[PDB]
Amino acid sequence: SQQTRVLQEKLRKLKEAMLCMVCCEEEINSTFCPCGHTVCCESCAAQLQSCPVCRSRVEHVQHVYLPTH
Amino acid sequence: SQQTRVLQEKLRKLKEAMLCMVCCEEEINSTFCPCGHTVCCESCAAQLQSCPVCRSRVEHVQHVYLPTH
Ligand SMILES: [Zn+2]
Ligand SMILES: [Zn+2]
Ligand SMILES: [Zn+2]
Ligand SMILES: [Zn+2]
Repeated sequence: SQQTRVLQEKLRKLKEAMLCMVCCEEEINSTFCPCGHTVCCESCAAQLQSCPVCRSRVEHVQHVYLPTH
Repeated sequence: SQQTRVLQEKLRKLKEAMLCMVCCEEEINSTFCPCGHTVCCESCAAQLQSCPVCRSRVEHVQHVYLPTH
């Protein structure tokens, strides 16, 4: 039905929100500290000196274990 | 259709996995450091001395901004 297409789109948008904002290929699993933006996979987070959301300096990267992983 | 029911269930299960493991009511937005388990809302994470998943000592709590929020 049309509701199947609407639900497929909601699922797609939610799955895309879980993907790294830089590479768009791997699941987000890393937090920039101290700002707390959690938007990258470990490989892109290792290569950024500034947060790509707020531009604050990255003092270190915290790995995050989420239940949805 | 039955396909619509299947997609509704996937969406529901994903949204339920995003809720605090202690209160089951608020969105997960906090990480226990250094272990990295990200399973609680701010209020439930604030008083735990040890991680509820792995029993490691909680040195501090890092707030996380998640794009799925
Ligand atoms: Zn990446
Ligand atoms: Zn930031
Ligand atoms: Zn809670
Ligand atoms: Zn832990």
